[PDB]
Amino acid sequence: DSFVIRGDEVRQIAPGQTGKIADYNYKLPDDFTGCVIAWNSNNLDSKVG
Amino acid sequence: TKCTLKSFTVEKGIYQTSNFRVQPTESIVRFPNITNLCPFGEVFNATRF
Amino acid sequence: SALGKLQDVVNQNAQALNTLVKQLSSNFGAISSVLNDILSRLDPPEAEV
Amino acid sequence: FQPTNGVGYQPYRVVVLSFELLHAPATVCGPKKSTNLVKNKCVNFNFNGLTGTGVLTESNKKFLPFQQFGRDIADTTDAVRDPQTLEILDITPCSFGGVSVITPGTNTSNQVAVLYQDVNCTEVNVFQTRAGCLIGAEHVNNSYECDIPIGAGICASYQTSQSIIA
Amino acid sequence: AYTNSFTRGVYYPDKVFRSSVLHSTQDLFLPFFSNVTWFHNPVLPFNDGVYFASTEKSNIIRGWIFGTTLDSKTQSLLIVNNATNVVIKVCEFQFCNDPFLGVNCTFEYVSNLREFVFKNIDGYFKIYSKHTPINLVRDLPQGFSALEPLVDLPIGINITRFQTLLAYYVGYLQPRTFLLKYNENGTITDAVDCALDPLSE
Ligand SMILES: *[C@@H]1O[C@H](CO)[C@@H](O)[C@H](O)[C@H]1NC(C)=O
Ligand SMILES: *[C@@H]1O[C@H](CO)[C@@H](O)[C@H](O)[C@H]1NC(C)=O
Ligand SMILES: *[C@@H]1O[C@H](CO)[C@@H](O)[C@H](O)[C@H]1NC(C)=O
Ligand SMILES: *[C@@H]1O[C@H](CO)[C@@H](O)[C@H](O)[C@H]1NC(C)=O
Ligand SMILES: *[C@@H]1O[C@H](CO)[C@@H](O)[C@H](O)[C@H]1NC(C)=O
Ligand SMILES: *[C@@H]1O[C@H](CO)[C@@H](O)[C@H](O)[C@H]1NC(C)=O
Ligand SMILES: *[C@@H]1O[C@H](CO)[C@@H](O)[C@H](O)[C@H]1NC(C)=O
Repeated sequence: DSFVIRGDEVRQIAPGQTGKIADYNYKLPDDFTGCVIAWNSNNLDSKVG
Repeated sequence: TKCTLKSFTVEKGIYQTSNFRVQPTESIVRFPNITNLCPFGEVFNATRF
Repeated sequence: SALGKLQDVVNQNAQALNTLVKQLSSNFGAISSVLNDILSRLDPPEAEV
Repeated sequence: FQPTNGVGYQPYRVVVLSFELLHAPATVCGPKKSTNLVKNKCVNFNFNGLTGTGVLTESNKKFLPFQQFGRDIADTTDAVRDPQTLEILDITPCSFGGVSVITPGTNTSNQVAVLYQDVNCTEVNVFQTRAGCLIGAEHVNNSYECDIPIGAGICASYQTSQSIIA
Repeated sequence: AYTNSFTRGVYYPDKVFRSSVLHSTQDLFLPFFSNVTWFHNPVLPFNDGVYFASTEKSNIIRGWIFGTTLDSKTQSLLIVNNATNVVIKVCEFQFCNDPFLGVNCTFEYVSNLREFVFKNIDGYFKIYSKHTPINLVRDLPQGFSALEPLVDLPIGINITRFQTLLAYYVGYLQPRTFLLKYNENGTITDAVDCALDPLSE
């Protein structure tokens, strides 16, 4: 499952987490089995405007 | 009885298999009388600002 | 007191039950002896523990 | 401020509400309204600080003006004071009990009777015994040797066209 | 001066009803047959709660001050019964050296032998009280009586010292275990200090 968030919200991508992203955007199960990988993409997803 | 004893055949006798429990039909919430409203009137409705 | 033995038997059993019931008031290391409070107060990841 | 000003120059009143939470006892909460209460029915209830499940009934006790929650001998909630109405309500936990299945051996037949232990037959060829409510058992007057014990002097068995009798 | 606190200082530890029950509970109580200071407006410590008692024939004692410095440097509880009106305030009052009466506020409320128990636990200031008639001058009466709760201030101000505002008696609570006897009517009729003597143990 691929997507993009802001850094402060990276913590929310984990089982048993709450907040905007966890509650309304992407929710993992409490017994989630697997890996979460996150990396900065400022060079690619940011624009001067 | 067949499943609770883990067999397809049951000998003569009396066995306990489960528990009958009446479920709550609805919910009730009780709190004291609402008093002492915060004086937001004195703020939003002030004659001079 | 002549019938002590019989009475004694009764007494012992009662105490047992009482003790058992009193065990419902012990936290066993949890934060509260009341299951409902733990369910309503903590998030599932720690309420499960 | 002149009344003929455009909106950008007209006066606006502003109120900024800040909500501060310190390590000190909280003193500003929101309404947390309540509802009506019903008696003689199994309810899941939440009084002032306590929660539970049971039937609320008119009580016989005399609580003091400052007492809220009752307590039995074995540290169990027994009665409560309704926060709005100054009436004391006894909390009787909702009826429950084991469901025993009286059966002759499946080898002989597949007909069964059901004993709900320690309940009236209203809350479920019906027999009301001191052991509970028995269903599927034909109550006879003639006495016989006990075969399948039920309790309180009542025993059930499969007898003659054939049926279960207690 | 000093006096014996025979069996006084027992207060309902909660708002829970119990009938014909012997209950064991550990909390801050006045030890039986301990020393209580007897006075005829000195400032006293408030270590872990104070039991206060007064015998009155002309309503001399009027109120109390609680706080830490009581010199307009930090909030301080002021409780005064002006002859018809009970008033409780927690303003940073500037007190006199001897604040006697003529012979930043975060809360404000306005409404023979008298016993009170003041204690401060987890930011809550519990005030229990009890009144009774008496015919005695030179000492406390011997006997048993329980103190009901009257006020539970959510003040949150931590107290270290306090002073009276006008003979009275002051005792200091200790963390002991007690056995309380609740009769059929929910009231405490007797108590046993679980560390007083071998028989009580
Ligand atoms: C609470 O309010 C109801 C009406 O809203 C009233 O009937 C009742 O007497 C009030 N109770 C108290 C203790 O004031
Ligand atoms: C101000 O007064 C109006 C009545 O004209 C009322 O509707 C409103 O609720 C008041 N404001 C506040 C904050 O209570
Ligand atoms: C079942 O009943 C038959 C009679 O039809 C009998 O021969 C057999 O032994 C019985 N088996 C058991 C296990 O009781
Ligand atoms: C069952 O019914 C009898 C009388 O019909 C009544 O006295 C008894 O209280 C009932 N059982 C319960 C649990 O209320
Ligand atoms: C059993 O006898 C009683 C009287 O003692 C009678 O009322 C009842 O109907 C009888 N029942 C049967 C099944 O014979
Ligand atoms: C009270 O003080 C006296 C001396 O001031 C002392 O002898 C006595 O033991 C004290 N009382 C208690 C209960 O310790
Ligand atoms: C308990 O209260 C009842 C009435 O509320 C009263 O009749 C009874 O005398 C009281 N018990 C005692 C021991 O005084």
